[PDB]
Amino acid sequence: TPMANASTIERKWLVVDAAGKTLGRLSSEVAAILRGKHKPTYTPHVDTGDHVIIINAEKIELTGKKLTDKIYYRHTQHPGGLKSRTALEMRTNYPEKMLELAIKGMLPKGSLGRQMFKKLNVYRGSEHPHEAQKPEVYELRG
Amino acid sequence: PRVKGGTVTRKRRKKVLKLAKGYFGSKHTLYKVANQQVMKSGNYAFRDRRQKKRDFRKLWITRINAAARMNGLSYSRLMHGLKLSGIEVNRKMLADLAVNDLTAFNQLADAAKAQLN
Amino acid sequence: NRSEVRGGGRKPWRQKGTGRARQGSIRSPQWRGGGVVFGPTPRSYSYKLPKKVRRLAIKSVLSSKVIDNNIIVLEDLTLDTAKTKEMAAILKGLSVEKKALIVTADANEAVALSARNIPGVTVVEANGINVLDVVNHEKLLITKAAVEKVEEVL
Amino acid sequence: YAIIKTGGKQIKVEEGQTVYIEKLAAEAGETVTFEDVLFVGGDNVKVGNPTVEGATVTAKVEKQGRAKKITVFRYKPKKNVHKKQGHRQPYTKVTIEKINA
Amino acid sequence: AAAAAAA
Amino acid sequence: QAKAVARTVRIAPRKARLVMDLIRGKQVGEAVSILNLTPRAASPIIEKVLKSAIANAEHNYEMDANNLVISQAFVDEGPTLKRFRPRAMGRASQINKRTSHITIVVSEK
Amino acid sequence: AVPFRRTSKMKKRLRRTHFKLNVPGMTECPSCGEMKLSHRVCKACGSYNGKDIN
RNA sequence: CUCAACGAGAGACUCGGUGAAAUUAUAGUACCUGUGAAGAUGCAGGUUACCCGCGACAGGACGGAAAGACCCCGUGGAGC
RNA sequence: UGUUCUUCGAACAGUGGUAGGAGAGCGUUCUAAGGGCUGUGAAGCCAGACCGGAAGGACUGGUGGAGCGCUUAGAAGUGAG
RNA sequence: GUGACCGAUAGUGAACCAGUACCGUGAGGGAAAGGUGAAAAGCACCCCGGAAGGGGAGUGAAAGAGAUCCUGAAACCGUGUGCCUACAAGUAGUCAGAGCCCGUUAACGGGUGAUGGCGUGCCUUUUGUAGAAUGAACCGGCGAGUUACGAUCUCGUGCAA
Repeated sequence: TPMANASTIERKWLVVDAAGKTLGRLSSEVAAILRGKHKPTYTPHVDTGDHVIIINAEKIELTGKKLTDKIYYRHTQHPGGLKSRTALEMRTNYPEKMLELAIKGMLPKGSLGRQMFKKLNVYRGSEHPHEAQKPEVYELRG
Repeated sequence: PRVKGGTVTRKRRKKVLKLAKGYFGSKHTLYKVANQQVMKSGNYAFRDRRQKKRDFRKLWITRINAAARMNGLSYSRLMHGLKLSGIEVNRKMLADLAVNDLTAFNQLADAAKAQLN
Repeated sequence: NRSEVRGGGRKPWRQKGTGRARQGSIRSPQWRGGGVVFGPTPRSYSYKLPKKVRRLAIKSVLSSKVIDNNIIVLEDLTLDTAKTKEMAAILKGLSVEKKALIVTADANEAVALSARNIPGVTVVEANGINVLDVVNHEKLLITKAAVEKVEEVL
Repeated sequence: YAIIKTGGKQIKVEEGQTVYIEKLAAEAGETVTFEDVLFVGGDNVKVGNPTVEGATVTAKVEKQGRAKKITVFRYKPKKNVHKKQGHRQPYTKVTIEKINA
Repeated sequence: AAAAAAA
Repeated sequence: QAKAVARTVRIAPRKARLVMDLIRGKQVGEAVSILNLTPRAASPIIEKVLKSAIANAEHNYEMDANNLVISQAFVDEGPTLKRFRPRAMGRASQINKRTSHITIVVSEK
Repeated sequence: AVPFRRTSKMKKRLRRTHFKLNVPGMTECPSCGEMKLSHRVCKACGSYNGKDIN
């Protein structure tokens, strides 16, 4: 009886700037955008969410002493395979997969989660190659 | 006298196997796993007939929250406004169909705006 | 029964060591050799009601046949020959088409040898009356001597 | 369109649309009316102080019938507890016309 | 004892 | 359409399907020559059934055998002969002498 | 060395995917045919490029 | 053995013919950390993983094979 | 289902459940009563999207080629994971 | 001569060359195995094939009735077809659910289902089992509260100190 969209979803493109916000508070909003929680036509099994582009990923910041205390782990399937780096080294070299690990942590787990991860595009600032899609600038709610 | 009882057993087995049609592998073929799958499906059917009544409600709450946040209010403020701006008992999936029939939802949202201040 | 089947008393295999069931007898009830612990047994189904119930039963079934107007009274049952054609003509003349009783006090041989080839007609003596023949045939042909016998007998 | 509650549940109906509601008797074949109409629509009239006067919605009853049969089987997964029960939910099918404001 | 001497 | 059935000849069905899955759907002129060269010794039996089907098409219906094609090539199982092989320590293992029904149906293309 | 569970029908059919055998390298015999497998003497005519050598 | 390296034959490998057995609740049958009848392929959270085979190893499936032989109980038995 | 009123019936209350106790029923074989289907096709088998609160029951189409069902009772070699 | 006795896993072990085959030195133990059609009228004749076995043609009411031969279920093995499957970690179901393919005992239709939510088989024994505690490879048949004589209680019927 209620509406449930399928193959009629219109997906927009959004640009999110990460110059002054946390890792962090923006990542939950980006995950909610990718899920489609901002649209009234949300249906939980058809991925009504839309594309988002994040620029200035190197300008991200995070409060406290997390630059030296937050540790990322990438354990292999080999014994003694625990490899670790700090948040400063992960931000300094390539913070793109920092942001994608944040979004992947806040996205749901499943086939739709891997599908909604594909709409995310994180780039080192401040230009993106998606000008042909004509993305609009999105301002964060807070 | 002697009772053989040959046909009613096979009638029961075929009723169970026809109830278990479409199942994977031997569960639509062998009786002794089909009966277990049918009983488990009965429990699952009762449980999910209970659960559909509330996950539909949470989907409608999500859609009303999205439509209200388009208009500057959260869900809780919108529902508090609907209980304050008269005793209107307008149910939530009719409120979700009201955004399929926009802008009727915006008028009720403005009615919520009017007496929250 | 399990003891009466033609079978040996040995066990087919030993108790432990083999990965099979125990199976102490060659023909246990779960075997193919049979099979029944209880079964049917030869017994008598006879029992006796008290005598007042018997007299009340026969008198009540006679009264229930009287109030249904199925009783026909024929004095002395005069039959000249032993032919069953005459008895069939007698039954036709009294409009009897279904089953019937013939109650005879003195047990005449001409009545007895006749009407036993007709499948629905049973000739019975006056003291040989019973519940089943009265409830079964739903019409009785009774002589005046048989009534004047069963009134003082029962 | 109008907002109708007669279940007791709220339904959204059009003109000439056949809907299924709970088994109210209605002496089938006879016109039934709804009197607790909210949010009359069309001109987008707000609802407040509910069951407003002038909100009358009539309908035509065609069938008193049975739903598809549900076999409600529940068993506890131990303890030899079995419970089998069929269900046959009655309904009323109406055709709604002449929405009044 | 728990001697593994199964035959 | 012509049909030839082998009906209880001594060959296991799983070994016959290994030839019948590839002989199915081909033209009959490109089907005997497949059977001659495989070798897979159920294939002379499949050849006998195939020539029987082609001869049934030629003699009983006159279907111009150069235009024929194999339509149905299913293999069924016949009755199994039960044999027992003695093993170590008195085990008496069972041996199944499998039997198959070879059926070949030919028709037009 | 003992199977814990029986193999289902679908797993058995998936294992029997590669059990099939291929069509041999059979070609037209230039003398008579038909047909003749490559790099072998024809069994029908007994010829090979192109003398009757049997 | 330090300390193992070649060579010969049979099996193992490939092809043709024939062709079993123990076992088996169904099975689309990953890993880590916990939880749980206190030691998880199936539970929770996370991390990984295209589909189907062939040749090998044996860590797990508290693997299979024998209603534990040890210990205890039976108002069981047998031998001395 | 239980209580009250009893003006077709209505109102109110209750209805998770092991061991166990109580009650009401569905099926199988045979027999007694009548009545009735059958080669213009019985039992059985196979399929269906039908009906009943359940055990269960009907109706169609195919196979089959000779018995079966209904009723009110009564007995049991009375229902299988 | 009769069964509110059995009907081929039943009834004698044995409805059939049965105390037979087979096993054991011996005493002894001890099976499995019925059904063409009313009438063999048991497929003359042709073709493939060495034969077996088929396809026609005949007999027959039926040949899918053709020698373990009435009917012929399920496990099991296959051949086609409609819909889904090569980024997916699943007691295999259930609820929601688009797409595609069909039309029913026309009924809020049937089949398949991308995707989401929930969800650790059945039984036994236990304080507690998804249990890494037990049992079952699967399917079909058989397989356990009966009967005789007494006693007690409830209900019913008959006659009532």
